[PDB]
Amino acid sequence: DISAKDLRNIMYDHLPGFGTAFHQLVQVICKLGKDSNSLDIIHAEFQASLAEGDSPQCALIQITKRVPIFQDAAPPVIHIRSRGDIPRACQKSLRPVPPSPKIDRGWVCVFQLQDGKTLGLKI
Amino acid sequence: DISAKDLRNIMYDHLPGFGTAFHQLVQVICKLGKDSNSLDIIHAEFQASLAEGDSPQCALIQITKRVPIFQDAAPPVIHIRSRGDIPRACQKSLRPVPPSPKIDRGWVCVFQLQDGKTLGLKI
Amino acid sequence: DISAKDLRNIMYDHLPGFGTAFHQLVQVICKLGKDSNSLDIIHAEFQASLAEGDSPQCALIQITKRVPIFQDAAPPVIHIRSRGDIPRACQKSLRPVPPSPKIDRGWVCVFQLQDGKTLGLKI
Amino acid sequence: DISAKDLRNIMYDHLPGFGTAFHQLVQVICKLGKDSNSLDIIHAEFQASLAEGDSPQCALIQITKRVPIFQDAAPPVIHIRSRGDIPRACQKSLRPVPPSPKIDRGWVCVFQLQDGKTLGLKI
RNA sequence: CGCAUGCG
RNA sequence: CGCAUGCG
Ligand SMILES: [Cl-]
Ligand SMILES: [Cl-]
Ligand SMILES: [Cl-]
Ligand SMILES: [Cl-]
Ligand SMILES: [Mg+2]
Ligand code: NA
Ligand code: NA
Ligand code: NA
Ligand code: NA
Ligand code: NA
Ligand code: NA
Ligand code: NA
Ligand code: NA
Repeated sequence: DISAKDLRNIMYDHLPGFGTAFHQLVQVICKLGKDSNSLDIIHAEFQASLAEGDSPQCALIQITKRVPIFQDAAPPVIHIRSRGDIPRACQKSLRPVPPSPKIDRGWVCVFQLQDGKTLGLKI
Repeated sequence: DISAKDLRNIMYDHLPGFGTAFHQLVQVICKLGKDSNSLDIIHAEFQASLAEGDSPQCALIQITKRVPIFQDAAPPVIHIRSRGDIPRACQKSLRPVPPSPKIDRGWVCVFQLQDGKTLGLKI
Repeated sequence: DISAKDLRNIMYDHLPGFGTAFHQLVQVICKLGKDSNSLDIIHAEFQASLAEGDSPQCALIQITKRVPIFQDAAPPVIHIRSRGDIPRACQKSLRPVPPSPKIDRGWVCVFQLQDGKTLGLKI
Repeated sequence: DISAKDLRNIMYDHLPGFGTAFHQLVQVICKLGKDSNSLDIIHAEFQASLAEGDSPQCALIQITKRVPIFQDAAPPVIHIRSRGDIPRACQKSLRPVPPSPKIDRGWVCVFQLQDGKTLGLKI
């Protein structure tokens, strides 16, 4: 068994840079994983992908496609006070949110400002 | 149900320029699509990607990543007489081939000259 | 011996466009070069890079990599009133600041608004 | 102590992709290193850089600026049959050689084709 | 500004 | 085509 915090840190230590869309995806993956008791399945898939020589980024995409909790799942809403609260290497990946975004199509999360404005983070 | 020619024309209508590396990708997509009877699935993915705000170029890339026939597929080899047979706008995207290229990693096709020399087309 | 104004004019005469990130880099280079009495050394590096085939943009970058005053240097903070004060052609190169930015890693300057919000200019 | 083969492989293992300008720089560094008996210092410098959190690419550039054999050193000439013999991710880094290329200014090597054409590899 | 790698 | 990272 692995905790959410421990798994996030393992995943973060494989990712280039900081505050990228993949860093946000790690947080999303680990929260949904925790809530669905999928953390060990997720961890196993991550390790196996690395073992096969896949990039960490590739491994995270594959998790959203292969682990059941993410299949046909909507991105979580993340409430923020301002655009400045969005991770610092994600700003160019924001788009208006479509009617039915799916995590397995690259919609990581939906940021929601205090006036209710939303911005979708897309890989 | 959609013709390969018709789907090609739809795709081309969305693309900037003429004879670009993405026009070459359209042709590869339509050939492999026709052969696998996947043209309707391909047309659906193209439209779904455009609908969620993807550029036409990105929508084509999404097809290679999401439609089963392109999964792990090696690029076709296209035999040519000279480098002049390659559309001029594709020339900036030409590069030597790797050991085991995959369409879903950006390798559209491999051009091969009479003397066996090759030039890969990478988006 | 060369003045900061003369060097800036030489550099500008090489650059395309108006109000680009590279124009701001010139201003940063000439200021820190004036302060450190490095203008002749900067000038020599600029000319030496051009002579070996670097673009003017690349030659300005080579100065930040090669001239001692720019080594690990933190970028200057420029106080502004609105994001509209930042030249239009620079807008594409703006992003949030990292923990400890350095000129020789591409951080030209940091624009700061009255309320303390910041925008880093990254080449 | 370390051998030239063991050092190359250590360095290669840290580099992204294959056949890049940095892969060629590894071969150059270990060749001139071996010939000048600088392998242990080169290894020491590479490890310290990585320990500081520098990228392997950064570490290799620092070697060319810090290790005496590379200071003001001419790039080696590599005799090849045709452009196809150049490493597969170096083609876009080739340019005409200036009068006096230096490794510490990023001139990794000069390829000499059988037809007489010279092409310098520039980082 | 450009190259390389990763990802879509 | 775009984004991210690294390098010049
Ligand atoms: Cl906003
Ligand atoms: Cl449709
Ligand atoms: Cl403003
Ligand atoms: Cl290693
Ligand atoms: Mg983050
Ligand atoms: Na990181
Ligand atoms: Na067109
Ligand atoms: Na091959
Ligand atoms: Na590698
Ligand atoms: Na280059
Ligand atoms: Na990278
Ligand atoms: Na790329
Ligand atoms: Na970059």
